[PDB]
Amino acid sequence: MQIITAEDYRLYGGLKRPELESGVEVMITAANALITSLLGMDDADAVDQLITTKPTRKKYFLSSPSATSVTKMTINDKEIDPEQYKLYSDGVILLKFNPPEGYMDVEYTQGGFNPMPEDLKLAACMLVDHWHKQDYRQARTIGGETVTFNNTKSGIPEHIRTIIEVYRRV
Amino acid sequence: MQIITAEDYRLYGGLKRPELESGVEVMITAANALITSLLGMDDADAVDQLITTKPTRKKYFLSSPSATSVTKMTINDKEIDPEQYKLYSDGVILLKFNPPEGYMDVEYTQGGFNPMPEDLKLAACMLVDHWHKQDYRQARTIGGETVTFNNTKSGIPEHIRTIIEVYRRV
Amino acid sequence: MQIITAEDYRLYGGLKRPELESGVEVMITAANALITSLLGMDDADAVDQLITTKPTRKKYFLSSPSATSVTKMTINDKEIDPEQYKLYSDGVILLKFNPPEGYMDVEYTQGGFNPMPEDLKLAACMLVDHWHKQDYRQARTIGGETVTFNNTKSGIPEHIRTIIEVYRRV
Amino acid sequence: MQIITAEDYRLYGGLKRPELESGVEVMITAANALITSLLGMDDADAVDQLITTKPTRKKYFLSSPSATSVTKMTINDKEIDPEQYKLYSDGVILLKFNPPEGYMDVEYTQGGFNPMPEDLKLAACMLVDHWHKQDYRQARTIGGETVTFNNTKSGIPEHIRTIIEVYRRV
Amino acid sequence: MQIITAEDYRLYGGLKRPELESGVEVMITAANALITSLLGMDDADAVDQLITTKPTRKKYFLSSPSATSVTKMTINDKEIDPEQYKLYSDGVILLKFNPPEGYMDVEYTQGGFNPMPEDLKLAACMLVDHWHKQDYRQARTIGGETVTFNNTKSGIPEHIRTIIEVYRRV
Amino acid sequence: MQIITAEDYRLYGGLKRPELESGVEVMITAANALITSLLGMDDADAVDQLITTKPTRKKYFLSSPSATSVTKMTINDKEIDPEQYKLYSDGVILLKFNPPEGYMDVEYTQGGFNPMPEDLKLAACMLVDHWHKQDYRQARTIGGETVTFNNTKSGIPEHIRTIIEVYRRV
Amino acid sequence: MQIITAEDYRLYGGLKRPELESGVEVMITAANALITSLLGMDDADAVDQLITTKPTRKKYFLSSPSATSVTKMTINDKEIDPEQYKLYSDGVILLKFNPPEGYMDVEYTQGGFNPMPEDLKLAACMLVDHWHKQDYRQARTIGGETVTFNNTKSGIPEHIRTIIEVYRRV
Amino acid sequence: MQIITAEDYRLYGGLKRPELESGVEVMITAANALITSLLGMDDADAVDQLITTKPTRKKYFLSSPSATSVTKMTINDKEIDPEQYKLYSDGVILLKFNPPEGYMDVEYTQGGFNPMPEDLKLAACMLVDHWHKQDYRQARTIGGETVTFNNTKSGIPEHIRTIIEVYRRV
Amino acid sequence: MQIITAEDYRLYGGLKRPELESGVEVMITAANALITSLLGMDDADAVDQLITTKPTRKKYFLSSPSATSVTKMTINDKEIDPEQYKLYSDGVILLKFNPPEGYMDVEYTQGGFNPMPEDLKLAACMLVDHWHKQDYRQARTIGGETVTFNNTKSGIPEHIRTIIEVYRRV
Amino acid sequence: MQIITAEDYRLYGGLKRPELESGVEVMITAANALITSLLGMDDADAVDQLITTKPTRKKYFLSSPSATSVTKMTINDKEIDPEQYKLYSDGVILLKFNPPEGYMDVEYTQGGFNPMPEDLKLAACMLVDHWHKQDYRQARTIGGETVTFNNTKSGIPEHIRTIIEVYRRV
Amino acid sequence: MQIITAEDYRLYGGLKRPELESGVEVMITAANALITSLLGMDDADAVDQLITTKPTRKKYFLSSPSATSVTKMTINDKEIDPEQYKLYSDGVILLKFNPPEGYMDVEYTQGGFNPMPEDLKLAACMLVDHWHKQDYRQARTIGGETVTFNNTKSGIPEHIRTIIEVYRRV
Amino acid sequence: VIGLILETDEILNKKLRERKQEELQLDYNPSTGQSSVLILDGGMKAKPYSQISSFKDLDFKEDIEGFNKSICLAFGVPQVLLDGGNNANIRPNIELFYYMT
Repeated sequence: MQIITAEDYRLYGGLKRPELESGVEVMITAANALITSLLGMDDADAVDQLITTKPTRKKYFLSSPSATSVTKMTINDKEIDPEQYKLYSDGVILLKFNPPEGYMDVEYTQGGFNPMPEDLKLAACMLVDHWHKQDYRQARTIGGETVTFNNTKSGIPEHIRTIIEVYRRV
Repeated sequence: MQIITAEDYRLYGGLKRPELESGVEVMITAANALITSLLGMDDADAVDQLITTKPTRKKYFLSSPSATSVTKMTINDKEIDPEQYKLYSDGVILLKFNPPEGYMDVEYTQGGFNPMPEDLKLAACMLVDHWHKQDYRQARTIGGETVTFNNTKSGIPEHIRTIIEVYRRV
Repeated sequence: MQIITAEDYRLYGGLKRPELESGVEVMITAANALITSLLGMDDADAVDQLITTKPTRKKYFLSSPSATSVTKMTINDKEIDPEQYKLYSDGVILLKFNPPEGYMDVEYTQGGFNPMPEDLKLAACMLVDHWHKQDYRQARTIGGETVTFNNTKSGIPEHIRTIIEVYRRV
Repeated sequence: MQIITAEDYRLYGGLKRPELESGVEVMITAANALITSLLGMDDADAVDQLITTKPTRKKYFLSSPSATSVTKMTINDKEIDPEQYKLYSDGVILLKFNPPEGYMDVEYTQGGFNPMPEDLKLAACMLVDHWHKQDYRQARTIGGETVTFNNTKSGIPEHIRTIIEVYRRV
Repeated sequence: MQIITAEDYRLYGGLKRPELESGVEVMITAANALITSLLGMDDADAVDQLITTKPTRKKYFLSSPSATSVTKMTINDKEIDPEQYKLYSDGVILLKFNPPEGYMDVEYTQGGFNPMPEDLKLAACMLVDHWHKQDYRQARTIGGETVTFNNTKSGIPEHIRTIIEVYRRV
Repeated sequence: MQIITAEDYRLYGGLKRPELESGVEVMITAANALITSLLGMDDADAVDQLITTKPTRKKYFLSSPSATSVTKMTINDKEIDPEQYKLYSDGVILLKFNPPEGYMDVEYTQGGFNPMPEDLKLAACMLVDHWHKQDYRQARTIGGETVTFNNTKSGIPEHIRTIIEVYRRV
Repeated sequence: MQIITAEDYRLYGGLKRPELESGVEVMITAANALITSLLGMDDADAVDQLITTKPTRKKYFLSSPSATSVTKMTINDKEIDPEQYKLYSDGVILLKFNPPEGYMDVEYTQGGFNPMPEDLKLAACMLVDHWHKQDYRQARTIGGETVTFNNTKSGIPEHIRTIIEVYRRV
Repeated sequence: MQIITAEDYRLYGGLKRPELESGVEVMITAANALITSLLGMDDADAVDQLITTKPTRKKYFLSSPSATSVTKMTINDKEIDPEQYKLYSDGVILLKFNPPEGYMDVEYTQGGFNPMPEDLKLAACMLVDHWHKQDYRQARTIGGETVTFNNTKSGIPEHIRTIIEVYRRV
Repeated sequence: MQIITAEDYRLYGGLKRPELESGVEVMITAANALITSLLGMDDADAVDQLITTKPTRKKYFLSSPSATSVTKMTINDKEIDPEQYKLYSDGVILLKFNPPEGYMDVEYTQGGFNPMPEDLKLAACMLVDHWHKQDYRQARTIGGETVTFNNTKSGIPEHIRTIIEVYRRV
Repeated sequence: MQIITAEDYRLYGGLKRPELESGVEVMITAANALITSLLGMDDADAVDQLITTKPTRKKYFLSSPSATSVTKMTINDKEIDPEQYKLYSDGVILLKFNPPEGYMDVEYTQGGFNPMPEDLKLAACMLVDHWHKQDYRQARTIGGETVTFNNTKSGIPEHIRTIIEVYRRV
Repeated sequence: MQIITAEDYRLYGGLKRPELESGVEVMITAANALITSLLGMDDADAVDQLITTKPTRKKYFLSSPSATSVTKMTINDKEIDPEQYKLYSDGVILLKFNPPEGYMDVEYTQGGFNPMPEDLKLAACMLVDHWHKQDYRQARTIGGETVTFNNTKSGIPEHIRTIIEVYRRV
Repeated sequence: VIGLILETDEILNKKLRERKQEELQLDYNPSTGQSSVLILDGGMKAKPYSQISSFKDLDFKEDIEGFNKSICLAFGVPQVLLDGGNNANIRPNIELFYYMT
C-alpha cells in the first residue's frame, strides 16, 4: 500500500531541509512494501481463489479478511446467483445451500485500511528511521556514550514487531 | 477510541511551549490506536457477528464484553422478538427459549469506556513518552549517567503491559 | 475507589509547595484505578450476576467477596423470599432449599474497604512514587551513585506486588 | 493489630527529634496492618464461620487458631449447649456427639497476642525501616560505598520473611 | 525463654558504656523470642494436648521432648492413675495397658534447658549482633574495605542456622 | 534477475564520484545472483518439469509460483489441448479430467517480479553494503567507537534475513 | 564435654596477655558444647533407653556407641542377670537368649574420649578462631589485601566439617 | 573449475601493483579447487557410474545434476539405444521401458556453470581474502582497533558458507 | 599412630629456630590423629570383632587388613584350635571347616605400617603446613600477589586427598 | 606423499633467505606425512587386502578409492582371469559371477593425486606455518596486540579441518 | 621402588649446590612411594595370593602382572608339580589339567621394572618439582606475572596423570 | 523395606532426630495412626527413592516345580499320585505307578 510518503515522514520528524535525503526516499517506499507484504496483504484490485469445498460446510473463509464484496462465484464451472450466498463482516462467505463436492472459484475485491490506522503509520516511520541510520546492530558507541539495542524478533525489532503482530492477519 | 489528546499530554507533564512538538502530534494518535487495538476493541457504532448455535445452549457470548444492547437477532433468517432474549452485564446474552441448530446473526451497539479509566490514560501517555524519547533500547548512556532499560514483554515495557492486560479483554 | 488523594500523598512525603506538581495530580487517580482494578474490585453500587444452579448445591459464591447484602434473588424468572437464603461474612450465599436447575439473577450491594487499609495506601503511594520518578528501569546511574532496581513481577514492583497479593481477591 | 507505635519505633532507634517525620507516622500503622494481614490475622472482636460437617467427625478446626472461646454453636439452625462440645488449646473444637450432616455456624471471640511477642515488634520495626529509607532495590551506592541488598521472598526480605513465616499461621 | 540478657550480651563483647544502646535492649528480647520459637518450644508452665489414640499402640509422643511429668491423663473423659503410664527420657510416654480407641488428653509440665546451653547463647548473641550492625545484606562496601556476607538459609545466616538446627526439635 | 544496478545503488546512497568503486561493481551483480537463487528463482525463459501423476488428483503444483502460463502439457507422451486444464494465480494447475498414472512434461514461461519490489531492492542494497564495508564480523572497533554486529541466521544478516523470508517462496 | 579450655586455646596460639579477652571466654565453651552436641553425644553420666525388641534378634544397638557397661536391663518389667547378655566394643549388646516381644529398659554408663583426641581439640580451636575473628563471610577486603573464604557445608566451615564428620558418630 | 583468476581478484579490489603477491597466486587456485570440491562437483569431461537398478523404477538419478547428455548406456552389458531413455533438465534420467534387475553403466558428460555465477566469484574472492591476511582466528587485535571475528561453520566463515550451501549440490 | 614428630617436620622444612612454634606443636599431633582416623586405622594393640557367620562360607574378612595374627577364636562360645583356621596376607581368615550358624568372636593384634610409608609422612607434613598457614581459604592476596587455592574434596585438599585415598583402606 | 617441499613453501610465502630455517625443513615433510596419514592414504606401490566374500554379492569395495588397477585376484587360493571382473572409477570391483564363500586376496596398485590438488597444498602450507610459529594456543599477546586463536577440531584447526574433511576418504 | 634418587633428580635439573635442599630429601622418596602405590605395585620379594578356583577354568590371573615365576602352588592343601601349570608373559598362569573346586594358594616372585622406564622417572621428577614449588594451587602470581595452573585429575596434574595411567596396572 | 527417605543438608541432633523418626513412623501407619500429611520445614527434602531388589524378581516357583518334578521323576511316581486327580487320573496313574515302576 501507501502508508507514509514524504509528508508523513516529515511530520513524524522535524526535518528542515525542503528536499528529502537521497537514501530516505527509497527507504520509505521499501518500508511500505515490507509492511504491506508482512501483514499478509497483497496490493491488488481483485483476487482469484481456489477454495476446496465439501458438503455439510456452509461457510468458507476468503484469503483476505479485508474483502468488501465478492464479484462472481463458481463451483465446478457454474455460476451461483448472489442471492444464494452472503459475505459477512470478515472474509467469511456463508452458503445458504450445501455445496456439491468439487472446487470453488471466487473473485472478490479487497478494501484494505481505507481509514489508514496510525499504528501502521508509526510502525513504518519507525522502520524507515531504523533503516536510515544504521540501527540494526546489537550495540554501538561513539566515544563514550554507548547504546545497546533492542531484541529482534523475526528480524524486525520489538516495537515494530508488536505493532505488526497486532495487525498481522489482514 | 480517543484517550489522551494534547490537553491530557500537556497536563501529564509540565510542557511550557504552547504548540506541541511535530513528532508528538502523530505519536499521540498512534498510541491511542495501538491501545484500542491491543485490548481487542473495534471503534465502531455497531458490529455484526455470526454466532454458531447448538441446541441445549441457552447462553451465547458476544464479541465485545462492552455490548450495550442488541438491535436485532436473526437465527436461520427469522427475526426473534426482544422478549425471548436478555443481554446481561457482560457480553453474555441469555435466551429464554431453546435455539434451533443453525447460525445466528446479532447486530449490537458497542459502548466502551464512556467514563475513561485513568489507567489507560496513563498507559497511553507512557507509551507516547516511551516513543518520543526513544527509550526502546536495552540500555542507553550519555557520558557517565547510564541507564539500563526495563524488560519488554511482546515489545511493550512492563508497566504499560501490566496496565493493558489488566484491561485487555473489554 | 478513592484511597489516597493529594492530602494523603502530601502526608506520605514532606512536600512544601502548596500546589502539587502537574504530573502527580493525574498520577494519583491513575494509581488508584490501577489498584482498584488490579485487586479484582469494580467500583459499583450494585452488581448483576449469572450464577448457574445445580440441585444438591446449597451454597453459591458471589463474584465480589465484599458483598454486604443481596437485594433480590431470581431463579428461572421468579423471586425468592429472603427467608429462604442467608448471606454469610464472605460472598457465600447459603440456600435453605434445593434450587431447581437453571440460572440465578442476584443483585447485591458492594461495600469495599469502608475503613481504608493503610496497606493499600502505601501500595498506591509507592506506585505513584514509582511513576513520578521514573523508577521502572532495570538500573539507573547518575554520575557515580548507581542504583539497580528491584525485580518486577507482572510488571508492578516487588513490594507493591506483595501488598497487592495480600489483598488480591476482593 | 497495633504492634509498634511511635514509642516502640523511638525505642528501636535513637531518634532525637520530638516530633516524628511526616512519612514514618503513616508508614508505621501501614506496616502494622500489613503484618497483621500477612500472618493470617484479621482484627475482629468476633468471627462467624461456615464449617461443613460430616458424621464420624468429632473435631473441627476454626479459622483462627487464636480463638479463646466460642459464644454460640449452630448446626442446621439449632443451637447446641456448651456442655456437648469443648474447645481445646488451638482452634480445635471437639464434639462429644456425632454431628448430623449439614452446615455449622459458630461465633467465637478472637484473642490474639495479648502478651505481644517481640519477634513481631522487631519484624514490623525492620519493615517500616525498610520502607522509610528506600531499601527495596537490588543494589545501591552513593559514591564509592556500595551496598547489594538481600534476596526477597514474596516481596519481603529474608529477615522479615523468616520472622513472619515462623509466626505465619495464627 | 530468657537466654541472653544484657549481662551476657556485654560479656560476649567488650562494651565499655555502662548503659546499653537504645536499639539493643529490645533486640535482645526479640532474639530470645525468635530462638525459642524457631526450635518449636513455647514458654509455658503446662501444656494441654489432644493426642489421638488407637488400640495396639502403647507409646504416644508428647509435643515437647523436654516434658518433665504428666499431671493428669484422660482418655474419653476418665482419669487414669499414674501407675498405668510411664514417661521416659524423651517426650515418649508408654502405657502398660492397651488404650481404647478415642481421644487422649494429657496435661504435662514443660521444663526446657534449665542449664542453658552455651550454643544457644552464642546463636542469640550472633543474631543480635547481626541485627545491631545492619548486616543482613548480600554485600557491603565502605570506601575501599568491603565485605560480602554469608549465604542465608531461611533468612537466618549459616552459623546461627546450624546452631539452631542442632537444637531445632525441643 | 537484475534488481539494483549502479543507478539504484547510487540513489540508495549519496555517492558523489561519477564512477563506482572497483569492488562494488561486481559486488552488485553478486548480491543480485545470491538473492535470485536465495528466494528459489532460477532466471530462465522456460522450465521443464517432471510432475508425477496419481489418479484422483485434479490439481498439480508447478515449481515456480510465478508461472504466467504453460505452453504445452505432456502426460505419458501425449499432448493435451488447453481446454482440459486451467492454471490459476499461483503455480497451481487444475485438470478437468483424471490424469492417468504416469509422468508429465510441462513447459511454462516464468514471469518474476515484473514490478520490482522495493523490499528486495533494499535487501540487495544492504547485502552489497554489508560486503563492501566488511560488516560480517561479530564486533569491530576503531579506537573507542566499537560496534557489535547483528545476529546472523544462515550466514546472512538479520534484517536481510527477514526481507528474504518475506519473499523466499517465489 | 570440656575439651579445650583457656590453657589449650592459648597453647594453640601465642597470646602474650595473661588474661583472655572477653569474647573468647564464652566462645570456648560455646564451641565445646556445639561440637559435643554436633557429633551426637549427650553429656550425661548415665542414659535410659527404650529399645524395641523382637524375637529372632540376639544383638541390639544402644544409642551411644561409647557405652562402657549396662548397669541393668529390663524387658517388660523384669531384670535379667548380667551373665545372660554381653556388650561388645561398640554400642552393640549381644543376647544369649531369644527375647520375648515387648520393650527394653537399659541403663548404661557413657564413657566418651577418656584419652582426649587432638582432632577435636584442633577442630574446636578452629571454631573459636572462626568465631572470634569475624571469619564467617564469603569474602572480606581490608584495603588492598582481601580474602575469600572457604565453602561451608551445613553452616560450619569445610575443614572443621571434615574433622567432625570423621568423628561424627560417637 | 576456474572461477576467479588474477584479473577477477584484481577487479574485486583496487590493487595497484602490476604483479600479484607470491602468496595470492597459489591461494587463488587453492580456493578455486576447494570450492569446486566443496559443492560436490568434480572437474571431469566424462563420468562412469554404477547406478543400481530395480524393476518398477523408471527414473534414475545421475551423480552430477549438471549432466548434459548420456554418451552411452549399459545394463548387464548390453547397450540401449537413445530412444528408450530421455535425460531431463536435472540429473534425472527417465526410462521409457521397464529395466531388468542388475547393474547399470552410464557415461555422461558434465557441463557445469558455463555461464559462471557471480555468487561463487564473490565467495571465492572472500575466501582468498580470508586466507591471504590471517583473518581466520576467533579475534585479532592491533593496538586499540580490535576485531572479533565471525562465527565459523565447518571451518569456513558464515558468508562463504551460505553462498556455498546455496549452491552445494551441483 | 605417630607419623611425623618435630624431627620430621624440621627435616621437611628448613626451620632455624631450635624450639618449635607454639601453634605447630599441637597441630602435628592433630594431623597425626586425623590421618590415622581418616585412613580407617584405629590405634590399638588388640581388637575384638563380632563377625556374623553362615554355613557354606569359609572366608571371613577382619576389620583391619593390617592384622598380623589372631590370638583366640570363638564361635557360639567355644574355642577353635589354630590348626583349623589360617589367616592370610590381608585381613582374610580362611576356615577349613564349615562354621555352624551363629556369631563369631575373634581377638587379633594389628600391626600398622611398621616400615612407615613416606607417602603418609608427606601427607601429614603437608596437612599440618596447610593448617599452620591458614591456607584453607578459596583465595588470598597480600598487596598484588594473590593465590587461588585448589579444590577441596571432603575438606582435605587435592594432594592430601589423593595420598590418603591411595592409602585410605588400612 | 610429497605435497609441499621447499619450493612450494617459499612460493606460499615471500621468504628472502636462500636457505630455509632449521625447524621448517623437517616440519614440512612431517606435515606431509601427517596429511597423507590423516586423509587415510598409506604411501605404497601395491597393497594386499583380505576381503571377506559372501554369495549373492557381486561388488566389493577396496581399501583405497584411488586404486587405478588390480594386479591379481585370489578367492580360496585360485586365480580368476581379468575377463571375469573389472575395477570401476572408485575402489569398487564388480564381479560377473557369484563368488564362493570364503576369503579374497587382491593386490592392486594405488594412484593417488597424480595431478596434485591445490587444496591439500594450501592445507599443508597452513599447517606447517601453524607449527612453525607456535600457533597452537588458545590466545596469545605481545604487549597490547592480542590474538584469540580459532577453535580446534581433532587437534587441527578449523581451516585445515575443513580441507582435510573435504578430502578425507581418498 | 627406587626410581629417582638424588643423582637423577639433579640430572633432571641443573642444581649447582653439592648438597640437596632439606625439603627434597624426604620429598624424592615420598614421590617414589606414591607412584609405586598408584600403579598397584607393592615392593615385595614374594607375595602370597588366595585365588578362587572353579572347574572349567584353566587360566587364572595373578595379582601382579609382573610375576617372574611361581615358587609353589597349592589347591586345597596339596602341592602341584611345576609341570601342570605354565606362567605366561603377563600374570596369566595356565593350567594343563582341570582344577577341582576349592581355594588356590600360589607364592610367586615379583620382578617389576628392572630396566626402569624413563617415563616414570620424569613423572616422579615432575611430582617432586610439583611439591617443592608448591605448584598445587589453582593459580598463583608474584607481582604482575601471573600463572594459572593445570587442571587436576584425582589431585595429581594432567601430565603426571597420563604417565601414571600409561603405566597404572602393573 | 523403607517407607520414606528424608535427607537434610544439616545436622539435627541425633537424639531428637531419632525420636522424630519413631514418631513419624508410628503416626503415618493407618493401623496405628491418624495422620497422612507431611509439612517438612527448614528445607528438609524427601528423596523419591525406589526399591532396589524387589521380591518379584525372585520368581523361583517355576524352578522349584521343575526340581520337584525331576525328583519325583527318578523314583518313578507319577505326579498325579501326589496331587489330586479326576476319575480319569487316579486309577490309571496308580496302575502306571505299580506296574511300570
